Order: sequence, then C-alpha cells, then structure tokens
Amino acid sequence: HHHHFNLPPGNYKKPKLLYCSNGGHFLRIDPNGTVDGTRDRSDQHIQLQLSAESVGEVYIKSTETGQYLAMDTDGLLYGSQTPNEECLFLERLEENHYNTYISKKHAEKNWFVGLKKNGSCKRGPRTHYGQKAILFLPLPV
Repeated sequence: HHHHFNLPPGNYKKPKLLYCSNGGHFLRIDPNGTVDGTRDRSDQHIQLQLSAESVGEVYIKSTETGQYLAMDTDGLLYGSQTPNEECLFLERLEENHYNTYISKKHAEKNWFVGLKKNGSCKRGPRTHYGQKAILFLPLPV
C-alpha cells in the first residue's frame, strides 16, 4: 500500500451528493462527460451512486446518466460510459471526518479527486494531502 486504511463510516445503500467544503460545490458529471462542481442543489447531475469493488475501493456513478467518474492519464476527471481502471478510487477518511478519493491507477503519485474554490476540478498532479480541495462530505440526496 501507498496509503493509510482509515475508512469512513456510512455505506453505499443510497445515492449521495459529494459536497466539497472548499468552495461549497457538489461534484457534477455532465451528460457530455465534463466534470466540475456546482452550488445548485437542484441540478440533476450531482446525484451519485457509490459502490464498493473491494473494501475501500469504489466506483462513483451518475445516477442520471450512468457515467462513471474517472481520472485520465494526465490527471483530468471525466465521465466514462463504461467502467475501466481509471474509474476506481480509494475512498478514505481524512482529518477524522471527511472523505477523500485517490485515483487507484495513480495512487503512487497521490492524485486525488478535488474541486477548486471556483468550482473547477483540480488536475491530479496539482492535488496533494493537506489540501482543502480534496475534502468531501457525502450528503443525502
């Protein structure tokens, strides 16, 4: 392992909104595959269903479009129509409270799912432990 194994509580029974306290945006996967954040709780592309592939390893899927969140070879988040290695994330507890998501494929480089204060997604190499951008709270839909 390249990372700790503190896991968050909560389960995968129901869909969630992934809220980033950094700028207060919900993670959004547009039908065209682009990913960003929005503060509009009424948006229909922020409802996500997480599922466990292995303990602590998850897929994050848009319930509206079926797309899987994925991080590409250059660190950019995108919505994938089919599950692939770029769609697996290591879901962990952080700061004894938040959930973080590390790209399994790029786990050795510490590439996280993260949103900037302006709502745009962070590129993998620009993320790291200690940032506010990588901290999420799963809220009920």
